[PDB]
Amino acid sequence: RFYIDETVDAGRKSLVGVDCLLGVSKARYQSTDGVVTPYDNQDYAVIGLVSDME
Amino acid sequence: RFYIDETVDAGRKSLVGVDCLLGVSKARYQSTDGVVTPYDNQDYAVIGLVSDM
Amino acid sequence: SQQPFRPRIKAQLSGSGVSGNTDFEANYDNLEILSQTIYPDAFGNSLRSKIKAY
Amino acid sequence: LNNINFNNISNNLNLGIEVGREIQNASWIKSPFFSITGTGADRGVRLFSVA
Amino acid sequence: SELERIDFIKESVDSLTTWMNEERDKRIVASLTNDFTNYLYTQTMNVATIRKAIF
Repeated sequence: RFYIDETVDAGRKSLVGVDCLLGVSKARYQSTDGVVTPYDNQDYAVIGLVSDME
Repeated sequence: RFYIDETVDAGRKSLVGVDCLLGVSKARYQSTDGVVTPYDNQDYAVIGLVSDM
Repeated sequence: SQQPFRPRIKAQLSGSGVSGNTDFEANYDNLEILSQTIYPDAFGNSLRSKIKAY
Repeated sequence: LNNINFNNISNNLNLGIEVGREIQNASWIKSPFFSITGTGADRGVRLFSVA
Repeated sequence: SELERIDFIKESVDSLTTWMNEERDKRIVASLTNDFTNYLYTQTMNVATIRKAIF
């Protein structure tokens, strides 16, 4: 969402702004009770791939 | 230019400003090339008149 | 379209021209143009009012 | 008096600079993450449109 | 603004749009790359490792 205010400094200056409300999380599901499973604290669908830079 | 802002303090105060771009220069011309003239780097239409006070 | 302005003068022609049948190329007169650059300057002042009721 | 003048046309005080109104940006770049994203369940990045 | 012939609203909006795009994508990437529970390391990226990762 954009917010444009042309009334800064009595109208002599202007402010443009941009804003976003977003929930972002890596899919990682916790047990809704005390039972521990293989899915407990694991990246559900992510495997890392680490190498060296050049 | 005049800037009227009736939205100071939730719109309860207002601010009136005045702003101007102005170029002021004592006419003192330079040669656009290497031709030296009497008008070169001299006050075009001003003679000083200094006195004691 | 306010920009740094550049007013120009041309000096007075002060050559002897040509006499009689002589052609102009024997004495060409030199047009000379002098220049100056005028940069703008921003300045202003403002007044803040009291509350509407006052 | 009359020597070789080695100046270039920038020194000519009869010329005025004309600034262009179109300003180029680096907005050509794109990342391949908008295509990964979607509302379907078969998406690397699933969007739950929670009104 | 008018002196330097800069349309500020337009230019500012498109640059802020580019910024918003990059920052949302960086949220996604940062959350995606935080705290790998399962990963493979290799000295150089080869198709052997990609096949191992798919397997």
